[PDB]
Amino acid sequence: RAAFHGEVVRPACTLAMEDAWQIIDMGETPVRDLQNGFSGPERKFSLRLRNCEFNSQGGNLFSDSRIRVTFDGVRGETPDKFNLSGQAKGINLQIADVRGNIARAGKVMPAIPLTGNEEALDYTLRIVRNGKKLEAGNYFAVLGFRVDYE
Amino acid sequence: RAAFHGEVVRPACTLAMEDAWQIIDMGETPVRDLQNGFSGPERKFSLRLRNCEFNSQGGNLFSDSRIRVTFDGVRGETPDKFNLSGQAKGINLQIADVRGNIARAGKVMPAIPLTGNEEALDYTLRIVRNGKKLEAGNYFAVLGFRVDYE
Amino acid sequence: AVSLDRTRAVFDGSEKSMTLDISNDNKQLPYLAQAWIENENQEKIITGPVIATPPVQRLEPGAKSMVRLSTTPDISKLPQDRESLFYFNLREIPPRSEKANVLQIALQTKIKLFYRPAAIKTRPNEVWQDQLILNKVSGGYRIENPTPYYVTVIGLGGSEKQAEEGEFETVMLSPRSEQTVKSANYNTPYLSYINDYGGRPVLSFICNGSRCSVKK
Amino acid sequence: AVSLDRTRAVFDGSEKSMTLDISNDNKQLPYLAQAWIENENQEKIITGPVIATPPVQRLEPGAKSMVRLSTTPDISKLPQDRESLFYFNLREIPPRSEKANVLQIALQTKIKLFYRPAAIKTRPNEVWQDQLILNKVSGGYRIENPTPYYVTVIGLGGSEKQAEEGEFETVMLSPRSEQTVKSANYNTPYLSYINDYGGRPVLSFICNGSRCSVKK
Ligand SMILES: [Co+2]
Repeated sequence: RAAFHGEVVRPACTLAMEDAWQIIDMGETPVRDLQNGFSGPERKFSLRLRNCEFNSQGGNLFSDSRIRVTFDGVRGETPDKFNLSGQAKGINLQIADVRGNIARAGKVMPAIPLTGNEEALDYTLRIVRNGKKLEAGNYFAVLGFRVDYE
Repeated sequence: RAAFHGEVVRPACTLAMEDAWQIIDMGETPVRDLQNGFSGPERKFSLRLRNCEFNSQGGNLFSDSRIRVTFDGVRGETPDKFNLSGQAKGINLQIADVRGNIARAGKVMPAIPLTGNEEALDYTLRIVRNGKKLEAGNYFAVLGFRVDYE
Repeated sequence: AVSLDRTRAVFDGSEKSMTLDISNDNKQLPYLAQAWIENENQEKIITGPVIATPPVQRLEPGAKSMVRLSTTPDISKLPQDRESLFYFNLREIPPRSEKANVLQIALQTKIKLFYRPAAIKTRPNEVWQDQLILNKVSGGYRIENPTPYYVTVIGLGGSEKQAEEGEFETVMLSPRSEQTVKSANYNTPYLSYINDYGGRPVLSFICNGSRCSVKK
Repeated sequence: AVSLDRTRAVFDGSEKSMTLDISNDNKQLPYLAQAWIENENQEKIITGPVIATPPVQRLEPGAKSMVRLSTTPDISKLPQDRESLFYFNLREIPPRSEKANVLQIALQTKIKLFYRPAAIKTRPNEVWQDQLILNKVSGGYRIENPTPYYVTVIGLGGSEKQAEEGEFETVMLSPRSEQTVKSANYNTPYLSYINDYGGRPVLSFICNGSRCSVKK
C-alpha cells in the first residue's frame, strides 16, 4: 500500500479457545472405563493461534517449525503422562496430537502437517491410570502451552 | 513487497547538474549587448532533483507546493536583480523560471506546472545593467538554491 | 551534491540524541556540508536547546556521513504535552572553481524538526490526523487541530483523487489550534496530509451542517 | 488470552530501555501476565543485566498494557562487537475457575531477545545475512556466519519456492560461528532467514566448487 511508513512487525500469536476460561471439561472420573483396563473417554480441545498470520502460502508457523510448542506440567507415572491435582487419586492425564503423538511434559511436540487448513492446533486428552488405588473425587490440572518463536 | 519490515521514509532530494562544479558558464561580459540597452545572452541551466520520488501520479513536489524553492543571494539594483562579485562593475544577474517569473533574492518562487514531465527544474539567467558605469572584467557569483520541505 | 535522508525529522524526547544520514552524491568532487538548527520562527539558534554536530564537515566524493542532533538541559523548558517546532538545515559549500564569469549553485535543504516529548510519544504508524474537524464558513473551511502534534494539510477536495492531485495551498496547523482555508464547498470532503514518514495518506470526511468530521 | 506484539525483540544498546506492548485479547475475563528474562541457555535471571517490569500485572478484559525492558550497570560487561542472546517470556495466569474435573490451558510466549550494542547498531532494513557462506560437505552444508549478529536460517533448497516452503530444520547461528546442516545438494542454493521484523526474505546463492556465496 503506502510506499513510506513506519516499522511493521509480525506479532506473536494470541491463543483462543471456545471457553472463556480456556478450560476443557473432562467429565466425571471414568472409574468404570479405568477399572475395565481402559482409559476414560476422549475430550477434544482446539487451540486457535491468531493475529500472527499463522498460515502462509504453502504452510504454517507450526508445521514449518517457525514456532515450537510444548505442554508444561508435572510428569505422572510414565513420561507419557501428566500428574493431576485434586482429591481424586489413581489417575493421570494424557495428551495426543492429531496423529497419535503423545505429549511428554516439557518435551517439544513434533512438527507435522495440519489438516483442514484451519488456523488451529487440535489435541485430545483422556484420563488414564497411574498405578495407584482408584479414589473417586474431583481433580484439577493447569497446563502450560508454551510457544517458542524461532 | 514484504509485509513486515523496518521504517521506510521519503528522502530529501539531491540536486544534480551537468557540471560537476554545479556551475553555469555566463560567457564574457556582454558589453556590446549591454550598452545597446539590452541584456546579455541567455544561459539555460537545469537542476535535477533526485532520490525523492519528485514525480507522482498526477504531479510533482514542486508544482503541488510540497517543496518550496528560493534563490538566496545579495539583492542588486532592483528587487528583480542579484548582485555579482568580482572585478567587473556595472552588472547584475537576473534569473527567470520557464514562464518568465523573475526570481527575487530570498523570495519563494511561485509554484507552476512543469513541462516535458522531466524530473527537473529549468531556469534562465542573463546579465543586466545595475545603473553603474560598465567596467569589463571577470565576475563571479555563488547562489543558494533553497528547498523548504512541507 | 549533498543530500539528506528524510524530508522531516521527529526527535523522540525520551532519548538524548539522534542521527541523520547525509551523503555527497557527487562522485567526482568533494563538497562541504554545514548544518544548523532554527526555531519555530526560522531564526538560527546555536546554544540550544537542540544542537547539530558537526556544524561543518568535508565530504569526499561519494562519501557518506551523518549529522547528530542532541539536546541541552534547557530542553526540559519546552512544553511536554505538545510538540515544539524547529527546522534542520543542511547547506553545501561546493568546491571553489576559479573559472571566469560563472555562477555556482549551492543547495540548501530545510526540513521541519518536530520535538516530540515522551508524554506524547507515538507508536509506529499511529494516526492522530483523523481527529481534525472541518467547519464550513465564508470562502472555505476553518480546520481544527485538537491534537498535540503539528499537522500539515496538503490536500482538500470532493474526492480522494482531488485531495491528492487538486490544487491546494499547503498549510500546517500547530498543536491545539485552528486555521481558515479558502476552499470550495464539498459534499463529502477528503483531506490529505503528510505523515512522519513523508507519506501522504487521505482521510474521508462526513458533514452534518457546517461541521465535518472523519468517517467513523 | 494475553498476547505479545512481536516474535522477537532487538534491544538497542544505545538506549537505556524499551517497551513491549501486550494485550488481554479475551474480552470477557481478566487475566494476569507474568514476564521474565532468561539468558542464552534459557536459564532464568532476575537481577540483571536485563530486567522486565512489571514481573506480574493484572489485565482487565480487553485491556492493553506493556512490559518495560531495562538494563543494569552490568550490561556493560557484555561484548560490544557482537550480539548477546536473551529470551523474553510472557506467561498468562488464567482466572481460577472452580469447576470440577477440568483442565485449564495457560499460554506462555517465549521470543528471542537480541541485545545489540551501539557499535553494531543497524539502520532500518539493513541486510547482513547475505554474508553467509555455504560449504558443501558430507550430508549437507557447513554454514558460516562471519557477522556480529545471530542469524536464524529457516529454509534451504534448489529454488526460492523450495527455500520458503521446503522442509527444513530451523537453525540459528551465533555471531562469528559456523554450523553443519544435513541437506541435499543444490546447484544454485536459495536460503531463507527471519529478520528483525519477523519477515522471511530469500537469498540467492552461487557456488564455485564446494563454496557458495550470495549472488553479487
Ligand atoms: Co511496506
